[PDB]
Amino acid sequence: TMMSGRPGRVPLQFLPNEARSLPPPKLTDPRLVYMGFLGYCSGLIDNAIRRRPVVSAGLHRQLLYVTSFVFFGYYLLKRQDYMYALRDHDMFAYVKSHPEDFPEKDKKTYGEILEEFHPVR
Amino acid sequence: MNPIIYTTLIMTVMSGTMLVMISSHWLLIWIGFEMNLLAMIPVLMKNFNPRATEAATKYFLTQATASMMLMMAIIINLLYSGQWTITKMFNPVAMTMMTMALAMKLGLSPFHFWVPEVTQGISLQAGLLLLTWQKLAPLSVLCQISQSINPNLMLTMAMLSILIGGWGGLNQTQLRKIMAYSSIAHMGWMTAVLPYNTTMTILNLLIYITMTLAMFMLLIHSSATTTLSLSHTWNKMPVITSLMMVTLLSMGGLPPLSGFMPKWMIIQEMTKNESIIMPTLMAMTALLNLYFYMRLAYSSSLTMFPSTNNMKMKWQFEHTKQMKLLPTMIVLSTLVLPMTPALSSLN
Amino acid sequence: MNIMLTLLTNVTLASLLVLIAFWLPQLNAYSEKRLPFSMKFFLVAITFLLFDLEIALLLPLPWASQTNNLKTMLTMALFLLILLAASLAYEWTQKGLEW
Amino acid sequence: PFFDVQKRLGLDLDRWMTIQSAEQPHKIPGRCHAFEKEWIECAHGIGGIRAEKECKIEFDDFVECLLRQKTMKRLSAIKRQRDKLIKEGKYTPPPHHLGKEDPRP
Amino acid sequence: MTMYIAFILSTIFVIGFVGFSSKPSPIYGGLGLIVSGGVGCGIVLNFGGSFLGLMVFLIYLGGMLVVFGYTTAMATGDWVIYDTGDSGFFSEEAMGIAALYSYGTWLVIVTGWSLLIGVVVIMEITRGN
Amino acid sequence: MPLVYMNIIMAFAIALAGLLMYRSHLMSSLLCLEGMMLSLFIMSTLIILNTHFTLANMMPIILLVFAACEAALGLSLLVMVSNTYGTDYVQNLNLLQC
Amino acid sequence: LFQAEKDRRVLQMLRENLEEEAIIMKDVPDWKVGESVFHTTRWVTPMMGELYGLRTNEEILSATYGFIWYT
Amino acid sequence: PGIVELPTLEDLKVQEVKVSSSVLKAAAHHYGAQCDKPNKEFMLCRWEEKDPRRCLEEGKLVNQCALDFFRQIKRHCAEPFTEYWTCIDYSGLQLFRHCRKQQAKFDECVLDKLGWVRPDLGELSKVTKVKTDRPLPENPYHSRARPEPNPEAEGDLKPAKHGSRLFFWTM
Amino acid sequence: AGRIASFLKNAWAKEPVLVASFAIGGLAIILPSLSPYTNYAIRINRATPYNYPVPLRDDGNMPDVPSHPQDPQGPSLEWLKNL
Ligand SMILES: CCCCCCCCCCCCCCCCCC(=O)OC[C@H](COP(=O)([O-])OCC(O)COP(=O)([O-])OC[C@@H](COC(=O)CCCCCCCCCCCCCCCCC)OC(=O)CCCCCCCCCCCCCCCCC)OC(=O)CCCCCCCCCCCCCCCCC
Ligand SMILES: CCCCCCCCCCCCCCCCC[C@@H](O)O[C@H](CO[C@H](O)CCCCCCCCCCCCCCC)COP(=O)(O)OCC[N+](C)(C)C
Ligand SMILES: CCCCCCCCCCCCCCCCC[C@@H](O)O[C@H](CO[C@H](O)CCCCCCCCCCCCCCC)COP(=O)(O)OCC[N+](C)(C)C
Ligand SMILES: CCCCCCCC/C=C\CCCCCCCC(=O)O[C@H](COC(=O)CCCCCCC/C=C/CCCCCCCC)COP(=O)(O)OCCN
Repeated sequence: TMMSGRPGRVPLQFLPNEARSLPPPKLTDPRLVYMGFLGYCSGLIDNAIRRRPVVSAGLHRQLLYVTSFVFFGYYLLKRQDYMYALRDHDMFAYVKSHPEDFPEKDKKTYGEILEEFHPVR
Repeated sequence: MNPIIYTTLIMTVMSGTMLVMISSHWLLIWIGFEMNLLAMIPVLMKNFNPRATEAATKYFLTQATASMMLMMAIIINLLYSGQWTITKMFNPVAMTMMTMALAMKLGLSPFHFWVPEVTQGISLQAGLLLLTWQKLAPLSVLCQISQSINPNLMLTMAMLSILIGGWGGLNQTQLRKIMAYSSIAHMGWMTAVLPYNTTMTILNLLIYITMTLAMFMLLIHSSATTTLSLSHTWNKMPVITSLMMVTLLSMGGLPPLSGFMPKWMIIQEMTKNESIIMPTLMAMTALLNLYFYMRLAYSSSLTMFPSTNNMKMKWQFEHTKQMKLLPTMIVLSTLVLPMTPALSSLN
Repeated sequence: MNIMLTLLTNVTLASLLVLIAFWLPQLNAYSEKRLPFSMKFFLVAITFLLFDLEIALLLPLPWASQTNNLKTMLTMALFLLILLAASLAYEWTQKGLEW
Repeated sequence: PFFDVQKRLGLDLDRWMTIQSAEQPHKIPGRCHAFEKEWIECAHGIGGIRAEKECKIEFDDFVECLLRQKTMKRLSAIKRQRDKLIKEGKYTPPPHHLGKEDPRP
Repeated sequence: MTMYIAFILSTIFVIGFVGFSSKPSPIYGGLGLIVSGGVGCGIVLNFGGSFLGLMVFLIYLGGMLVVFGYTTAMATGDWVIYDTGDSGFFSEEAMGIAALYSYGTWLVIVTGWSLLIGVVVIMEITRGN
Repeated sequence: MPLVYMNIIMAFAIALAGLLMYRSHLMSSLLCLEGMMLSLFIMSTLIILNTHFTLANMMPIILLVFAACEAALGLSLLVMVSNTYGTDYVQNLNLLQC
Repeated sequence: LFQAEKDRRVLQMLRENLEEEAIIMKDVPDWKVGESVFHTTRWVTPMMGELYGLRTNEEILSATYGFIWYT
Repeated sequence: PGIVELPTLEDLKVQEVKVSSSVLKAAAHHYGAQCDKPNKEFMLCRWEEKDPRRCLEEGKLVNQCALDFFRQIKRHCAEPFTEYWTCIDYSGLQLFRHCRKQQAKFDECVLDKLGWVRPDLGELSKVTKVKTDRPLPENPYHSRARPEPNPEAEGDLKPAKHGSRLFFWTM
Repeated sequence: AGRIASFLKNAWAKEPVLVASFAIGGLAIILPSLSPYTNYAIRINRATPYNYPVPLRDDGNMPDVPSHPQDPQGPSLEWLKNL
């Protein structure tokens, strides 16, 4: 595909202004929950490496890890959804503007299509 | 050296890389490469000894030759078209010269010979920096001119790098040479998708950087540079060995680990372009990297090697310094496969 | 042309006179009977090379004074000289100018 | 890869030195200023693939100005034919080309 | 037409390069490189690059090859592609070189930083210990 | 592209080949690198002067400065190697091996 | 005045070259007299070798290196 | 591709100004003061047409005007001008500074005879305007037709249909 | 204030060269931004004609453009003469 050269694109914007027209991801999104799980695993591994009680060494540190992971994951999900929306928009626009390359296939019914039958013996 | 001088040199290396990444003039890219080379040598030679000096002079010779070739390619491109902007190369000969220079900078085969020796000579921190940060600038330059590369040469050197890394990692007992051959193989994987998709190249670069950071930080934590020295790690800090085994399994491309993401996506993208044989050979060859990763895991964590009496004192002491982000790097290099569709962010 | 001829004349005269000096007393018959590698001199040579490079940077100054952007060129020239002085000061304070 | 910091901030760190037709000091023109200007105006906003396929005339003229391969080839052919004719003996140069002409200011 | 003086200088340049590329007795290789640098300076001067040729002949020859020799001593077709008009009442090469302080602010900054870093790097490497 | 450019490119190729030979004497390697940068300087200067591109008269100076700095760095490395082994022989740098 | 004289001199040299070229290349089969090497019809400043290509060596060398060698 | 058109040798015949550089330098200030209109017409045509073959008549006109100027000089102020350009020819740099006396003699002679005032500093370097009947060229560069730009698609963004649609992922 | 005065008096002794160097360098850095003649230098650089002044095509809408060099319209150089 390559959208780097796409027209009217700002050089260092994480989320353009046109991205705000899309529904934001919910706070109960499964991907956000997985990011929180990743942060919790990072906290547990941090506790284990420092030779501390893994489950209950630092509650504030684990909370900070989970919150940071959730925050970054939310913004990443927003950007990903925007990029896929752009891909679909460009696809549909190109299909609209080039009718000769995407003709309507003449619909055909199976009762009048001859398919070879291969017996299993 | 003085910590102020070390910080200034690290900032100069990073600023040279950023100058390469942000400039649109070929002369400025060359200047960024020169600045990075100039500031890199003391970092490699930080712990003064004959081995570090030999590694530094080998690295200097290789990088100076590559920079001279790159300058020659720029001058030929200017000769055949009065252009300084980094765009389409405009000349077949200029493109060939530039590709070889960037391969020499990256260490792609057949220009791989310097990587294992330079990595063995330098310490583990210099090895981490050399194998992680020193790949950004040449890969970015290759990405900017990916539409000009001849696919035959790029694919040939990529497959050669994969084969060379797989074969050369089998023969090593030193951990740094193993990491160097792994880096060569991963570079070969990265450059086999530039003709088709640069997003896959960047995704592979990010995944490999995370995995390599995790592995080098684990090796620094348990100060071992040989297989037998790492075989003593279970008797003091078994958690480090278990995490290292999981990271090694991830680096071998075994699903559902994070390391399966780049190979999967690259194979899928290459198949979209009616290329079938090369991904099959590439996976077959990556089996060798997985094999020597498994040998390291066997020697490290899955079995218990004999220990020594003097480990009883080491049992009584704790690490004075704890490396931040080690936990984050392990998790990111282990458990990010379900987040695969996030690559559309043009990472 | 003129410069080539002048250099050729200088070289020819020097060669002729040196050779006659070395061969006039060669016609009459007579009897006809380490490691140290001081590091300081190398540092002096390297410092000379670096300062010569910065001087080469400073050389286009006589023509840079007619640019209509006097403030910018003054700032840049002062910046170059300040970094030259900074290099000298750094090598001074790091015991790089001692014997 | 490429982070367009200059275009984001409008800095112009190195764009002034990229092309011949971009504000030389004292308005000194490049030798091939017109050809490169025409080629750039042809290919602006069109994209690399279309610029290569459609603006080939302008780029060919620009390369001809830059390296002058065709002009030198033509001059060499003319001089070779003149040499052949003067060796054979049916052509004599005019006084204009023999140094016997009358110069003008 | 002096039998292609530029061609003769180019052949002398290439011959000198073959001379010191054989790498005999590095002092003799340095002498060959000195001859090659002088021939290249002559080429640039005859082309019209007075200041750039003088920069070659001064900086390269008198500093870098001199330091090389010092360190060694410690140890054991043309005339056709030319222009037609004139330049005005100045030399375009000098104007373009002097534009470094009015146009090349970025270049001056990066080059000065690189030179200072090179000084620091030389000091750190030569400390030893 | 006339014959002078071909001669300079041939000089660059000869210098590169001489660098890649390594009979001995790393000082000769540095000499070959400096010959390469000198050839680059000459050929870039000819290109820039021929086309009357005024603003690239800077670039040869920058190239010369940076390459001479690299030369100083290489000389320092060679001096350290020689102080380590007593000679600048190439074959003495065999401690690290593939 | 210098600009006008320069234009007239260049045009005269081009015309003389065209005349001698037409005389010389009369018997070449595929040759065309006064054919441009550019696709565009815009006026292009001639090279040094376009004006003095058929002239004698002394004034070729003059027009090429006189200013450089004048000291 | 095409034939280069050149004017005949007859079109390039004109009565040349056969005076040397010293005479021209001595008379330059009054020459610019008096012969400004044809010179500016010629130079405006020269930077507008970008073609020497389109500016021959103006060159003949400026030659004629310079000839008339020098004929007036010969008719009225021959000998002061002769001494002045004798100065200017003697010097290797042809400096005005060396015999300001002869310059004053020539200036007062021309002021008395033809009523000419020498231009002051900064006057001959001014940018002037030219009233000309020559039509403005429409395509001096002989440019072709520019290729049409890309369609520039625009609209309101909609969510991606069935999400990423990457393998088994439902989002 | 006393410490700075003592430092300056101690540096003026046994190190006069460095004191003079720093004084001259600081003065060279500072004074140009305060002198009023730097604008005069810029204006002088503006008034040096290296190029031919190309005339403009008159359309009856340029009262500020002189028709002849002797016309009062256009920039003047009397200030340069008075300098
Ligand atoms: C499929 C996805 C779904 C599942 C995800 C799978 C992964 C999940 C977890 C990921 C990682 C996060 C946690 C790991 C931290 C490591 C700490 C550790 O070692 O454990 C010690 C610790 C107990 O020990 P301790 O008393 O604290 O102190 C002992 C010292 O820690 C140290 O004791 P020691 O040093 O004396 O003992 C040494 C020992 C200790 O060394 C270790 O055990 C190291 C830990 C393994 C490495 C982890 C790698 C990172 C993640 C990779 C996951 C791979 C999955 C992919 C599938 C392939 C499988 C390999 O090492 C050895 O014995 C050497 C031989 C090793 C044997 C072979 C190695 C195989 C390792 C592969 C493990 C992969 C799965 C991990 C599952 C969790 C394991 C804890 O375990 C825990 O208690 C933490 C476990 C999780 C806590 C859950 C609490 C939440 C429940 C309450 C809320 C309910 C939730 C639901 C909400 C709704 C209800 C209302
Ligand atoms: C191991 C997995 C990857 C981890 C990556 C490191 C995590 C920490 C990084 C913290 C966030 C860094 C983002 C920087 C903030 C602003 C970024 C913005 O300004 O830049 C944009 C760029 O945004 C970034 O590229 C997005 C980075 C997001 C990385 C996540 C993708 C990882 C792949 C899927 C694995 C799931 C990982 C989830 C857990 C972290 C615009 O780029 P643009 O100037 O226009 O063009 C340059 C790029 N081109 C050339 C390729 C087109
Ligand atoms: C924005 C973010 C700032 C913080 C991050 C800084 C990153 C590293 C520092 C390097 C960046 C510095 C920015 C300088 C960019 C150069 C362009 C800008 O400065 O404008 C110039 C103006 O020049 C300024 O005067 C430069 C002043 C800055 C240099 C002085 C100090 C530099 C120090 C920077 C770091 C170097 C090492 C550290 C030293 C302590 C152009 O002048 P102008 O005349 O309009 O246009 C010329 C074109 N003409 C001829 C057609 C008209
Ligand atoms: C802000 C302006 C910056 C630009 C101007 C500078 C241009 C050139 C000057 C810089 C050159 C490099 C300076 C290097 C500094 C080296 C410092 C040093 O180490 O010197 C000390 C000795 O000197 C010192 O004490 C250090 C510096 C002392 C202070 C110098 C002057 C400080 C400021 C004075 C002027 C203030 C402003 C002037 C106002 C005057 C009123 C008009 C050691 O000397 P030794 O060789 O070891 O000999 C000692 C054995 N007998």
